[PDB]
Amino acid sequence: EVKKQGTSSTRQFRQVSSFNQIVVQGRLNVNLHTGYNKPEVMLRGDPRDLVQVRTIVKQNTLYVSLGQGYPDYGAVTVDIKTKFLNRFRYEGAGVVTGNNLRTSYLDLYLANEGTTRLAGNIGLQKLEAVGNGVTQINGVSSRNLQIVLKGDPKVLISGFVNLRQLDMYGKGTLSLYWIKSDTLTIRAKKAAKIQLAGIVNRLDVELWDFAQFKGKYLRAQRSFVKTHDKSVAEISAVNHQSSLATDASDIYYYNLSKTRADFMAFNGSVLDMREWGQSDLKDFDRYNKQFP
Amino acid sequence: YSLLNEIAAFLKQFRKIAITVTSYSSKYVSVKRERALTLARSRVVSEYLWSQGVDSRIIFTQGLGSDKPITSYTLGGDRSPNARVEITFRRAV
Amino acid sequence: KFKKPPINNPSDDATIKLAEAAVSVSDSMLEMAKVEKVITPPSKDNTLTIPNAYNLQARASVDWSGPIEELTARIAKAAHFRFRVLGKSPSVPVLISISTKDESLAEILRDIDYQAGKKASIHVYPNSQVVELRYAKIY
Amino acid sequence: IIYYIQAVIPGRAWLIGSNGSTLTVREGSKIPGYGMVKLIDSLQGRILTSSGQVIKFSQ
Amino acid sequence: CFHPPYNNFQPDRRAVKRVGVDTGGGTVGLVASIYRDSKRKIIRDLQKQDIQYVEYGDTRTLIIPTDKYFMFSSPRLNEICYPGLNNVIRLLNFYPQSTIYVAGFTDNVGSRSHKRKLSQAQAETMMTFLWANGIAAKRLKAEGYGDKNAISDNAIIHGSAQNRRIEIQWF
Repeated sequence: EVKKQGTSSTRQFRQVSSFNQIVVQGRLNVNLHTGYNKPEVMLRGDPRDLVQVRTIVKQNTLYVSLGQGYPDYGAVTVDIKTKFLNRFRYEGAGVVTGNNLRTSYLDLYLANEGTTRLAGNIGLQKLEAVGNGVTQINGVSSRNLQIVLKGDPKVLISGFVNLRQLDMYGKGTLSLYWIKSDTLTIRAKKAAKIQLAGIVNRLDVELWDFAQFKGKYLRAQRSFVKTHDKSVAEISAVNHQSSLATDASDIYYYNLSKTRADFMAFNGSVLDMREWGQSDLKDFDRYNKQFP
Repeated sequence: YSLLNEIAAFLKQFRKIAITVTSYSSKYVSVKRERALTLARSRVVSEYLWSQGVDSRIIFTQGLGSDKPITSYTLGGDRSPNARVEITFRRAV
Repeated sequence: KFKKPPINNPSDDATIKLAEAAVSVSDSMLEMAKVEKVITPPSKDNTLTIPNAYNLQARASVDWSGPIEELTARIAKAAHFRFRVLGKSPSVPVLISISTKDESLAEILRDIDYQAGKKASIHVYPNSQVVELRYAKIY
Repeated sequence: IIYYIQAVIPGRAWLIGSNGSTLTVREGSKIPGYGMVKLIDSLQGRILTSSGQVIKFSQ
Repeated sequence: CFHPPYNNFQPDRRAVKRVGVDTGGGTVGLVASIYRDSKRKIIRDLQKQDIQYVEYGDTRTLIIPTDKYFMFSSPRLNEICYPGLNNVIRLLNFYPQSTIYVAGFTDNVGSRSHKRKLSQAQAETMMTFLWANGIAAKRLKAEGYGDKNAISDNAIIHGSAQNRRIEIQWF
């Protein structure tokens, strides 16, 4: 148990064996690179604490965390170069930057303010953010993805995602840029912000309280929407729309579907919310004229 | 619907050509929501009035939102006096 | 107890005979309209001549069985537009019959323009807020 | 060939063609058969091209 | 009490009102409640309205007339005939594991696309009304046929009236 006083940040080069999973703990910064050379790791830190910075390998893994306890360390920079990555775990108020990563499947686990950037083409099936962290991912091409959140993440994902289910009980904000799915089931419990856009064959939305679903620019052929007290949903149904508002909730549509069916229970309301000045606006038919 | 039946029974006593139904509300979230709400309210009211047997030729429906208030006291919601529906016509001959 | 669901009010044989005539009239019109559409495919729509704008989205339900000019003037006055007439009105009046329920004024004007046919035309200028009725250059 | 818009966002758009090939279009980019894109509308489904025609939604 | 427009999509407390009003007997009120909550009483009530019930083997079928349970030439649901719809929900509450098929049928008057669209719209409206009362979306499917497979003759008035219907089948 030693501190870092009296020592400044110095450059160190070290050699590491083969690893396929990285677990990093501590208030530090990680830079990732990808090449066809040997793997290596560079540990920029204080020479009193270069021994305390632990680079250990146990069964095709890499554990970069605190060694001999944590009396004090302020700044650690970990640059990494390898070939294959399959799991990434990050904890303890840090920064992660990586780009141009090619993979088949790997799992992110961010916890406790991991300010993270990925600027590659990562096909990931699972991802987890614990709480109070931002995440900006540019480029995801996966055939399956399941996201569940429990804390306060601020996460945005770009690419192509075949999402299947979504549950939120925390204070999360999530935005995906392009999706191409077949059946989505969205459940929002306490205070959620969801922003999707793409093509969905069948959509089911459940909002309980203080939840906002902005499913505008997400064109759904079949939509089932249920809103309970003080929740807002903005949908873009195309072929068949079925909506229910229970009590002091608001449902808005933005497209005139071929079949519309809306229900109101106590104080909820479903509104048209179109432009009225668009030059190609469409009127109701014999088959769409429902009077609220 | 009993009040709407009373209004329809009053309206059957005259001869007329055109009726106008206009809706006004108060400020809740924005202007688009209140204009859509007033248009939907006027549509439903005129739908029930046309379902009942008033002998008119044209019924016009509009919802103006909160553009034209009749009272400067704007503290209430739907309990405000300037949240209303208006039915105007002219007796013919 | 044995019952079958549709049990309505008793019917009249005059109404039965009128319905039997009307079904044959209806599918004769269906066959003739199908043949006419196959022979002559239309290529233009009156959306270009009659576009929509703000305060043309107020709605109306109308049952009118008279001339075109008074109804068009009432629609223009409800839409807060100026009304213009071009051409000479014919001695034999142009008669229309509209029976709709809860559709927009632009759709009302488009149905009136389609029912007018070769005798009169409807144009809408939204930048000057003018509804124009023009008569055909015939007689 | 002819293109129809599939999904739209402020900033870029997703297009599908007659042959079933996807495309991602920016504000400033070049696409075949239409020319240069000068405007992308988000409130209405309109993509204006340099040739003088608008890519809209399917019917 | 009871709200006539669908009771705000809440499960009605029908028994406690009867056993609270029949006290000034508790056993008499319990006997009346267990009589009026039975399946046969619901079937005979649906017989008092114009809804037909057919049971054959392990498949059950309800026949509902669109001429009384829908407004004219519209996919709008007639709100005056709400006891029949509430009894339909009460009867369907007894089978919480089966799957539901709803189908729409019209007569021969009109165009083919018009008949198909009207049947599809009525089937979607009835499926949405079933879904909004508690039934999950994965147990429902709606289909609208035209004058494809009728049950009576379309060249006669009463037989043509019998052909416009909504069919609800479950296992």
